Amino acid sequence: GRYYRVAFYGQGFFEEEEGKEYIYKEPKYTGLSEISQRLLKLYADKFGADNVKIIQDSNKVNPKDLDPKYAYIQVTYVTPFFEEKEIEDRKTDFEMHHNINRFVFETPFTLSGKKHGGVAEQCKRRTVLTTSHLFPYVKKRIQVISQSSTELNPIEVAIDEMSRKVSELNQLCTTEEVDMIRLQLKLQGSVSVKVNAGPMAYARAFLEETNAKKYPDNQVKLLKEIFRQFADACGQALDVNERLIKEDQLEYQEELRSHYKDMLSELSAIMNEQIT
Amino acid sequence: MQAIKCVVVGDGAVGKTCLLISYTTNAFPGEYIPTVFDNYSANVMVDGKPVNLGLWDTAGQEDYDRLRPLSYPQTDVFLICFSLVSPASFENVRAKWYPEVRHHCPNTPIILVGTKLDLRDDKDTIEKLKEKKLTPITYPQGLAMAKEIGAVKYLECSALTQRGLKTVFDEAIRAVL
Repeated sequence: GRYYRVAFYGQGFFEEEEGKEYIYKEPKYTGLSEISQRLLKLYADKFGADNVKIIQDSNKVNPKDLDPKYAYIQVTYVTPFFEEKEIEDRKTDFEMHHNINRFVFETPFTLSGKKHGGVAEQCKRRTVLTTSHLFPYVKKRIQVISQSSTELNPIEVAIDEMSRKVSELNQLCTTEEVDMIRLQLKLQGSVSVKVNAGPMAYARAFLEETNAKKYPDNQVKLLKEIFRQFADACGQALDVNERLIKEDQLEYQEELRSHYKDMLSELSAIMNEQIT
Repeated sequence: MQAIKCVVVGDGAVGKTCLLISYTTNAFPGEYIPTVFDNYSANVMVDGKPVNLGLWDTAGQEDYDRLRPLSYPQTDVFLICFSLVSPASFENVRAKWYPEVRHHCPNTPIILVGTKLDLRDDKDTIEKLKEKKLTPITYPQGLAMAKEIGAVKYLECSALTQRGLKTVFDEAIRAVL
C-alpha cells in the first residue's frame, strides 16, 4: 500500500484524535490529493467546511502557529523504513511489505531559516516514525508513538544524491533487458541538465580549490571518488544507449555524447585529473 | 510494465518543474527536496494497467530552441503547459509551442495544461496583473485554445492545492493507451 503520516491539531474540534499522529495505510497507487481530499471532506462534515485546513509543512508542528478557529490536519507521504541490517534479512517483497512499524520522510531546511537554498546551503532532515503496532493490521491507521531524526549538511546531501545516482545508472546498465526509454530519461537527466542545477553544481560548490575550505578533507575526498564513479557510470550508460537507439535518435545520442564530454572536461579542470 | 515517454513543454516560469516534482514525489510543492538532475518518473495505475511514466522536463527559453527538439523522437504524448495567470505564456501556446511540436511530431497527441489554477482567483495575483492591464486566462479561453490547436484534452491544475494534478497524468497516459 501507500503510507501517509496524518496528525491532528484542533483544540476546539478534535476529541480522542487531538494531538495524535498516525500512519494511514492506503490502497496501492493512492496519491496525495486523494487521501488529503478524503480527510478534508470527512472532518469538514463534522466541523464545518470553512473550519478545516490541511497543513502541508512536513516539519513538526508547533501549535502556537495555529489559529484556534480552525481544525488542522497535517498530511505527509512516508515510505517503509529499513536499516541495512533489516534490508538483507528480508528476501522476498512479501517481507518488506510485512511486519513494518517504521516509516520515513524527508524535510528540506537551511540553517538561515529559509526552507530552500542552492546546493551550498540546502540541508535535509530524515524523520523516522514508529507505530504502536505492526502492519498489516486490522485497522487502516496506527498511532505513531515515537520519532527519530537525523540531518544532512550540504556536502552530505551532495554525497547522498551523487552516490544514489551512480547506483541507479549502474543498475540500468546491468539490467538483462534494458528499457531504453527509462535509460534515456536518467542518462539525459545526468549529462544534459538544462533546467535544474546539474551535477556539476556539486563539483563547483564542494570540490573547487578556489572556494574557501569548509568541510573535512575526508568528505571532500569521498565526494571526489563518487564523481569519478559518476563519470564512469555516465559513460557506460551512454555506451548502452548507443546499442539500443535506432536511426531516429542518432543526432540525439551524439548531442548527449557532446554534453558528456563537456562535463568531463569541466570535472577534469576542477579535480586537476584527466577524467575519462 | 509499459514505459511511456511524455514530453512537457511551455514557457519558463509556468510551474512545470514544480508540478512534475510534486506529482512524482507525492509531496506538496513547498516540501520538495531540490535535485540537481533533470526529468522525473512514476509508476502509475491507469484503468487497471500499470505503467512507468517518464516525464521529460524541457527548457522553454529561446536559448534552448535549437537543441530542444532532439528530445522529441520516441515521444508518446506531449503536455503543452501555460500559466493561467500569465497571458504571455498562453499566447506562446499558439505562437511557439503548438507549431514547434507539430513541425517535429505531426501525429503525437497533445494535451493542453493550464497551471497555477489556485492563482486565478488569488486577490494578490489579480491586482498585480491589473498593473499591466492583464487578467487571468479563463476556462472558456483555455478550452478555445485547445480547440484551435487540436489538443485531445484541456486540463487545469494547481500544484499547491493538488487539484487536477492526478488527472493531468492519468489523461496523458489514456491518450497513449
